[PDB]
Amino acid sequence: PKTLPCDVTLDVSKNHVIVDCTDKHLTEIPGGIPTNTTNLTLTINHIPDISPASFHRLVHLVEIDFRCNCVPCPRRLQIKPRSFSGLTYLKSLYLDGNQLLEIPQGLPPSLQLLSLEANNIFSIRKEQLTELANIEILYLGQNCYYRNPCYVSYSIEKDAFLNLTKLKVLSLKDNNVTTVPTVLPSTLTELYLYNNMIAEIQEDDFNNLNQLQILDLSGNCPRCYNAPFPCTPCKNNSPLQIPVNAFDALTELKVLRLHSNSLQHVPPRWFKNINNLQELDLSQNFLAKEIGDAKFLHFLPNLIQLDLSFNFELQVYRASMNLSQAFSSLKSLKILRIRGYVFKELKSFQLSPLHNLQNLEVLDLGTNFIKIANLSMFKQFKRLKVIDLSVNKISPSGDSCRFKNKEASFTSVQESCYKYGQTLDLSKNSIFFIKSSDFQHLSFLKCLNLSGNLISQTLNGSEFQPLAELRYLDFSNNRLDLLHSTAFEELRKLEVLDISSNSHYFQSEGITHMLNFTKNLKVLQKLMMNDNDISSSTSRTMESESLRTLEFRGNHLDVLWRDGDNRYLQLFKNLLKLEELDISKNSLSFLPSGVFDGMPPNLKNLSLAKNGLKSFIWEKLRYLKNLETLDLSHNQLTTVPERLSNCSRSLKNLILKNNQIRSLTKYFLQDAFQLRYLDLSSNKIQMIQKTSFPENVLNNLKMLLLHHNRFLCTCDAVWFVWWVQHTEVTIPYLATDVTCVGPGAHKGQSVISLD
Amino acid sequence: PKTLPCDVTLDVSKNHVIVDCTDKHLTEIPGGIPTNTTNLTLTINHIPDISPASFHRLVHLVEIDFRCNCVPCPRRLQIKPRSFSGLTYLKSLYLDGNQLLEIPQGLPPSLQLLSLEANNIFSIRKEQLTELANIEILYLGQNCYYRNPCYVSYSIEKDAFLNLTKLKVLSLKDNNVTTVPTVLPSTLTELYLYNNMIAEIQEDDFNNLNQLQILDLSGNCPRCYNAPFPCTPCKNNSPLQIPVNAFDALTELKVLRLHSNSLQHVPPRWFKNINNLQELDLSQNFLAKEIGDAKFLHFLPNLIQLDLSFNFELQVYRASMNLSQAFSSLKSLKILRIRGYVFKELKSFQLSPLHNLQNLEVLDLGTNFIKIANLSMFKQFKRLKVIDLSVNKISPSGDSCRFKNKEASFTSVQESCYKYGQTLDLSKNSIFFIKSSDFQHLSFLKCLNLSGNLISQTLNGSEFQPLAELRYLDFSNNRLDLLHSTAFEELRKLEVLDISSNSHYFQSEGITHMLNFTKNLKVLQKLMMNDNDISSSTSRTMESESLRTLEFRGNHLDVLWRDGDNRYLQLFKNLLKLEELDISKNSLSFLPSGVFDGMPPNLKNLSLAKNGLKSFIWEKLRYLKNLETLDLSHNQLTTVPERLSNCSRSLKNLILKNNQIRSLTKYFLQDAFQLRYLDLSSNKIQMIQKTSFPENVLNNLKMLLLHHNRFLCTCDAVWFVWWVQHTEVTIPYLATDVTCVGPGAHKGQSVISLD
Ligand SMILES: *[C@@H]1O[C@H](CO)[C@@H](O[C@@H]2O[C@H](CO)[C@@H](O[C@@H]3O[C@H](CO)[C@@H](O)[C@H](O)[C@@H]3O)[C@H](O)[C@H]2NC(C)=O)[C@H](O)[C@H]1NC(C)=O
Ligand SMILES: *[C@@H]1O[C@H](CO)[C@@H](O[C@@H]2O[C@H](CO)[C@@H](O[C@@H]3O[C@H](CO)[C@@H](O)[C@H](O)[C@@H]3O)[C@H](O)[C@H]2NC(C)=O)[C@H](O)[C@H]1NC(C)=O
Ligand SMILES: *[C@@H]1O[C@H](CO)[C@@H](O[C@@H]2O[C@H](CO)[C@@H](O)[C@H](O)[C@H]2NC(C)=O)[C@H](O)[C@H]1NC(C)=O
Ligand SMILES: *[C@@H]1O[C@H](CO)[C@@H](O[C@@H]2O[C@H](CO)[C@@H](O)[C@H](O)[C@H]2NC(C)=O)[C@H](O)[C@H]1NC(C)=O
Ligand SMILES: *[C@@H]1O[C@H](CO)[C@@H](O[C@@H]2O[C@H](CO)[C@@H](O)[C@H](O)[C@H]2NC(C)=O)[C@H](O)[C@H]1NC(C)=O
Ligand SMILES: *[C@@H]1O[C@H](CO)[C@@H](O[C@@H]2O[C@H](CO)[C@@H](O)[C@H](O)[C@H]2NC(C)=O)[C@H](O)[C@H]1NC(C)=O
Ligand SMILES: *[C@@H]1O[C@H](CO)[C@@H](O[C@@H]2O[C@H](CO)[C@@H](O)[C@H](O)[C@H]2NC(C)=O)[C@H](O)[C@H]1NC(C)=O
Ligand SMILES: *[C@@H]1O[C@H](CO)[C@@H](O[C@@H]2O[C@H](CO)[C@@H](O)[C@H](O)[C@H]2NC(C)=O)[C@H](O)[C@H]1NC(C)=O
Ligand SMILES: *[C@@H]1O[C@H](CO)[C@@H](O[C@@H]2O[C@H](CO)[C@@H](O)[C@H](O)[C@H]2NC(C)=O)[C@H](O)[C@H]1NC(C)=O
Ligand SMILES: *[C@@H]1O[C@H](CO)[C@@H](O[C@@H]2O[C@H](CO)[C@@H](O)[C@H](O)[C@H]2NC(C)=O)[C@H](O)[C@H]1NC(C)=O
Ligand SMILES: *[C@@H]1O[C@H](CO)[C@@H](O)[C@H](O)[C@H]1NC(C)=O
Ligand SMILES: *[C@@H]1O[C@H](CO)[C@@H](O)[C@H](O)[C@H]1NC(C)=O
Ligand SMILES: *[C@@H]1O[C@H](CO)[C@@H](O)[C@H](O)[C@H]1NC(C)=O
Ligand SMILES: *[C@@H]1O[C@H](CO)[C@@H](O)[C@H](O)[C@H]1NC(C)=O
Ligand SMILES: *[C@@H]1O[C@H](CO)[C@@H](O)[C@H](O)[C@H]1NC(C)=O
Ligand SMILES: *[C@@H]1O[C@H](CO)[C@@H](O)[C@H](O)[C@H]1NC(C)=O
Repeated sequence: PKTLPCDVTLDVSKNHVIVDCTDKHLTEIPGGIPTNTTNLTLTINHIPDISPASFHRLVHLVEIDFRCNCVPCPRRLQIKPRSFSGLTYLKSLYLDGNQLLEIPQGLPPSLQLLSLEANNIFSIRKEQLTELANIEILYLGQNCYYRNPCYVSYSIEKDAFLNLTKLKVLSLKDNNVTTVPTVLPSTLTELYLYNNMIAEIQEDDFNNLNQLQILDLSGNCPRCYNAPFPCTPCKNNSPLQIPVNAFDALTELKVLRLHSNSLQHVPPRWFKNINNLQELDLSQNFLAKEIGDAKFLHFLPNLIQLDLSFNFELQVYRASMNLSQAFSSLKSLKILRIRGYVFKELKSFQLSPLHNLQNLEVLDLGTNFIKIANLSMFKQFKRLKVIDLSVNKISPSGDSCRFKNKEASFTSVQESCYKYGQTLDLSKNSIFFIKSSDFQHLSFLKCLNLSGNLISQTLNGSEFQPLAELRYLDFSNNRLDLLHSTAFEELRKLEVLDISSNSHYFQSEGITHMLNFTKNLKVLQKLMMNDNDISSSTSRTMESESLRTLEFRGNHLDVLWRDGDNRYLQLFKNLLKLEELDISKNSLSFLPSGVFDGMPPNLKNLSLAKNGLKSFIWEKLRYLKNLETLDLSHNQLTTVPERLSNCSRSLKNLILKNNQIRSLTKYFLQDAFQLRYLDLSSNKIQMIQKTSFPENVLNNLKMLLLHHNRFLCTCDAVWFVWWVQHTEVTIPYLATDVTCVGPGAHKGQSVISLD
Repeated sequence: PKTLPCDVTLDVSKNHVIVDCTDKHLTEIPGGIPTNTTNLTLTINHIPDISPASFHRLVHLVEIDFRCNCVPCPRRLQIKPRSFSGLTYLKSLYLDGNQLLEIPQGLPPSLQLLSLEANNIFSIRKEQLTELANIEILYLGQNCYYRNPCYVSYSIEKDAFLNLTKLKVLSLKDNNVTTVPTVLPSTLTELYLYNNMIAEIQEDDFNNLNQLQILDLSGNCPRCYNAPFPCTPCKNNSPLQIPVNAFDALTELKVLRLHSNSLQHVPPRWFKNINNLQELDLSQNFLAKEIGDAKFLHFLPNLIQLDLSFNFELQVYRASMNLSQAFSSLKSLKILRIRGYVFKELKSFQLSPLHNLQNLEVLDLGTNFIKIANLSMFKQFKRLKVIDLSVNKISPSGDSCRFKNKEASFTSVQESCYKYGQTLDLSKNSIFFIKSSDFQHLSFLKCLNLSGNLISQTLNGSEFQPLAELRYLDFSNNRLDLLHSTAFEELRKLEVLDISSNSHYFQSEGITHMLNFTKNLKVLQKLMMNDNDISSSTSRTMESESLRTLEFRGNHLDVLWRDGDNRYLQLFKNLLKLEELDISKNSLSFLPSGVFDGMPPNLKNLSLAKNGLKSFIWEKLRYLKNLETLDLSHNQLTTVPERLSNCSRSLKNLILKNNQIRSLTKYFLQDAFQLRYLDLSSNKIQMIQKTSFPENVLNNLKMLLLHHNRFLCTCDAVWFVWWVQHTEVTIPYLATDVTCVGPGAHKGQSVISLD
């Protein structure tokens, strides 16, 4: 490229060239676009319209994106006739967020994907779809709904999609559709008619559909109780009328969604023919009485995922969960969700149908306000991977502008504690104190989350006695009193400990704070105690023979390292195996001398972000012989080191983002062959001399940032002007963020576009 | 006064003159102090020492305050000999926070009160107390404790206080006292030995005390479990050893405090002789098993207040509250607190001993984590005034620098809902939905608090059916969906409604927001719906024939009153009886024309604080014929009205605090005889002309503020300089906050001290 402000990606193996112009505020398409490009990104900008001459010389383009070019902004985008006939190699085209009134014409016959979401097209005719006979995926959803109203019901002519023999995916979500557009082509695989106003389903609606795999019917007669979004309930709260002989022709169906349908009964005739169903969704319905029967579960032997979340009755508080005995027929069931089934007490015998599920891995029972729940009843679920004990009140026992995948399945929140094995997420529960008898018969638990429980306890090394094999423990948003150094001593196999958000007891001054409790932890690897506001510590030093990562952000290290107080200088000296430090946001105005001498010898990741370092010394960096990722972002530094080579011999990831540096030394990067990453963006730098930025050092630099700063473009930086437009150093936002302060008419000028 | 920077209060009936110099940063005592003053305030300042010449000419002084003159600051205050012998009329003297090492000598014999708190006096001798033979109240507490350590145990010589026949009140709190200073004088009435290190009590400790009324013994062997403050538990967790024949000589005792004593048993012999006890404190103890017996309650027939808060056992979760049958003997009991008695289920039969308490008014049961509690069991407690249903997890049924009083009793939080009658404070409970059957047999409830319950419900006028006589309802920190206008229709006798902190449902756009639900409320008086962030409303106008006070702060009124949208202009027009408006913090950049025309005709209290009004019109104020308390504080106004008389004919409390006004009009206060209150502090005003501030209008002004601004003291304001030092207008901080910007050496000069 010559002056292209967009990133260019080259794939020789795939023979694809990617140009990304996302968030560039380009009024018009820039010139000099290579003809060998394949994917073109033309997202949110100030483009007035589309001209045929825009792609006149581009014949190898295979993907054009026009997502959200005008979010309801000037008038709607107008497309000239024959503006796409010259792209014979076009295969995919996106036109979302263009406020189009009708489907554009003149599309090439080689097109396979077409997106028209967030538009004003409420009429479908076969004349406009005749040219799309070779299309495969069609996206016409979000055309008329609460966010983008049109006051016109969706109208589709008869057999509009019948001629589309190559159609495979069709989406009509949030389009105010009342009647299914019969007749859909027999080659359809995925159907997305959810979030519509369909009230009845005909027996011949899916008569010719035999290769369908995904069917969505959400939003039809939805449950509007406690709905945070606008919705229109059906008359008399009638459920979605679906005939018994509806899913008869479907044989390859795998995913069926019926979320938010206000269903009351599920006849077994629906699943008589679909014997290959994998994922079934029935959330936000009135199937509370159907769960007690669950007669339809006998016809789903290959079901993988079953969803029955939020099926609670109005003004009804069940005494206990009513699980039908038919749940044992789900041999292949893996993930089960019974959320929103609010009940008082959970007993062991209520989970008997799930005892024989060998393939069951995840059992979701959160948001149920369970009061009494014996934790010893989970000893039979050793094969279970994730057990949900969420925000419910279980107490201890007494005495679309972005994205490109469009229609995609929901991705479960992959917590960091799931990869360690069995997980008992007891977060945000009503537990206020921990007993060893409560966690009995739970030696197989490899994870335990207790965030938000607000437990006020002074552990001395006996609470988690049965948790012999526990490796990950979370105690965030609690009140832990570190009055004894024997805490977590019985956790012999513990690896990661989280005691963050425990500022309540740590804010008080004068009480004992045993910070050397990590000595007993022989195999501890990571310790997260950030956001604790620790201001005092009884223990002089912290000892750990295996700790590698330590987080100490959002604390008070200024009082610990106050002038004249050298007691806590070598706080991290005994951490021989420590490699990563995260001491940030500690309000450290300055670093007293001697802290670097007390730093761990094996330190490799040091961060000091948002610390407000008024003056940071650099000659003391020679003590750290293994520092490689020193971070000083969002700081108040004002002087760069005279020679970085003499300071550190292994630093390669120095970052000074959001700093205030006006000038650099004449030998800042002299003989610094070990540097790999350099960041100086968001600064007040004025100029860079040749003797400070040698070409030999810059040749091996992987990434350098000099954007969003106050660089002046005058005659004294001719060397820099020549270098920025003749080097191979990857400088992001080279022609989008970094501008010229002056002088005069040179305001906002591009450095790479200066001659 | 002439140049005194302290407020002067004159009481002809009491013949007392009060001078208050609190927070003045006076290095030395200012001159010109009148000799007729009686009370002198000399609080936190930069006074180096005390000289005898300070009170040489002052002989009528009866009260001298020296509280916190140096908070541990320069060296400790030194008092010259014979510095107080000249004050023959002195009766009270305070010397707290002076870091004194020994008790000052030379005090006049007429002294009656002496305070020496927050000092370093750890030795008590009769030689220093010989001159204090006529003292009545002595305050020597807080001399050695965790905040002000001294590393020396308190030492008191034998019979040190015996010669103090006139002593009545003695305090030794937080003084590291190990042994009670025997022998205390027989005329002592109040004894404060709490928060000490006393481990044993002798049988002759209170042998000669017969007129004692208040006895405090807290902090002796305290319960250090979950203690947010430093504390030293006794050896082997031994309780405070008190003999059975200890309180034998006490006959006039009325208040006895034993909070935080780790007591296990309460023998009845302690209360055998004290038959006139009124208030008893036993909180933070181990009397959980003693509550089940309560044998000592049979000897307290005149007890008024009983405290047993936070007596829970370690690692013990009781199934139910165990109340002894001896509680019926407390005939005169009025306030009872059983907090910190955590148990699972509360039943009606557990409160049987309290059924016969005719004088019982307040029953405290909060912070108990009660799970099951039938609300219908409170129908027998009709005579009860306040019932506590606090942060516990009750769920719906299923199917010292400041202050001068020193030693004072704890003042209960007088909520605004207590004065309305019976109160059921159900705040921060585990209730998530409201049923009419739950509140059955509760027609006598005149108050109901539900703050923090986080209830997500769409009320339609049938939830609070039994609450026919309810007058005050609180629904703060909840999730109320105003989808119907029939909400709170059944509350015929409701007067005040609080629906604040319900921003969850109000933040969503497109859903119905029926703001006209107040029409059904016939006798509604006050409505608080602030901090709701209301941006849209389905109802065009709000109707209420009896509403007088409305709070609408922390909302989004800019979108409602957006330019070109006149639908919500007359939102408050139908509120005929409305008199107070609190529309503040609404991010209103400007006020569109016509809003004042739609204002209620009977509006009298309009507030627009922290609204950021870029330009506020003044000619539209003629519509409001009853405006009297218009507030524009913390705004961004820049132009004062040309003539306030022509704008409003009844405005008398105009406030423009924290504004940005550089100059005033030449006729700002012309013919404004109706003005009473004017505020222009924290502004950028430069000068005031004579024609803008006539003397006739200023004569009737009750209070005027012109402090903390940028007034310049040059030759162009000679009239203002003459007026400020020759007028009777009450201008607070006239010589403390308002200074002179310049010119040159006139920086920081006092306006009243300029000649
Ligand atoms: C133990 O359970 C708690 C409570 O569920 C987990 O904390 C939650 O973690 C998730 C995932 O990181 C957080 O979601 C994220 O939060 C922020 C915005 O709030 C942002 O990074 C993402 O958009 C995402 O929504 C969630 O906020 C957080 N909840 C709280 C109350 O902090 C915790 O991660 C669990 N611990 C383990 C070890 O699994
Ligand atoms: C219903 O119960 C709730 C919860 O107890 C009451 O709210 C609480 O009201 C008290 C008294 O005004 C607040 O204390 C005050 O708060 C601030 C500092 O937070 C300050 O003004 C004072 O220093 C004092 O501490 C308390 O914060 C507040 N709690 C919450 C969570 O908002 C409410 O007043 C009760 N309603 C009625 C009608 O009685
Ligand atoms: C560039 O566009 C092409 C299509 O023109 C994209 O290729 C598609 O890749 C997805 C997965 O990402 C496949 O499911 C499709 O079948 C592919 N389509 C074709 C026609 O082969 C390609 O991924 C795009 N590249 C980037 C970087 O976005
Ligand atoms: C979905 O289509 C229906 C078709 O009836 C729309 O309902 C009409 O809305 C207009 C505009 O408010 C009214 O004038 C008509 O009276 C309505 N018709 C009926 C039969 O009620 C509805 O508004 C559309 N929804 C959206 C979100 O656009
Ligand atoms: C759990 O649900 C099942 C299924 O609805 C309930 O069984 C029904 O109970 C009702 C009420 O007694 C009877 O009229 C039906 O005949 C029962 N159906 C069957 C198929 O037996 C069952 O009672 C529920 N259990 C609980 C504890 O509520
Ligand atoms: C952590 O450090 C503390 C001191 O900060 C250690 O506590 C000391 O323990 C020794 C040995 O029993 C006693 O003689 C001292 O009196 C203790 N000091 C204090 C201040 O209590 C504690 O043992 C250390 N913990 C570990 C696991 O090494
Ligand atoms: C001024 O000081 C006098 C004492 O010199 C205060 O009078 C005391 O008032 C309290 C109640 O406030 C009584 O309990 C005392 O008995 C009074 N003492 C005497 C000696 O009469 C008076 O209140 C002070 N005035 C102010 C405004 O603080
Ligand atoms: C209260 O007085 C006791 C008297 O023993 C103090 O305890 C001594 O404290 C010093 C200073 O730390 C130690 O050198 C002594 O050894 C302690 N003596 C004993 C017998 O333990 C205690 O510190 C005082 N408390 C306060 C808050 O000042
Ligand atoms: C409530 O407390 C009382 C008083 O402690 C308990 O009565 C005692 O119970 C124990 C245990 O059975 C007996 O050994 C004692 O003899 C009982 N004392 C008396 C005076 O009768 C009572 O059991 C407790 N109630 C509950 C339900 O725990
Ligand atoms: C509050 O105002 C709403 C409209 O904002 C009123 O609802 C209307 O009620 C009438 C009479 O039943 C209906 O014909 C309208 O269709 C309703 N309008 C809407 C938008 O729903 C409501 O009745 C008013 N409430 C009171 C108590 O006066
Ligand atoms: C929980 O179950 C275990 C195992 O059967 C049993 O020993 C224990 O008593 C139960 N706990 C409760 C509170 O019922
Ligand atoms: C830890 O505390 C528990 C509960 O008080 C106690 O039983 C146990 O003996 C303590 N352990 C040690 C080693 O002090
Ligand atoms: C240091 O931390 C950074 C955080 O971005 C990470 O990328 C890098 O790999 C870490 N280095 C080492 C040596 O662990
Ligand atoms: C509460 O008490 C009332 C009055 O005796 C009774 O009718 C009701 O059933 C009780 N509720 C529960 C949940 O036991
Ligand atoms: C209010 O809602 C309740 C609960 O759904 C219902 O029983 C009642 O009929 C409703 N009342 C009115 C007047 O619509
Ligand atoms: C207006 O409100 C203020 C708030 O300080 C109050 O002092 C004043 O009495 C109120 N005026 C009327 C007429 O109610």
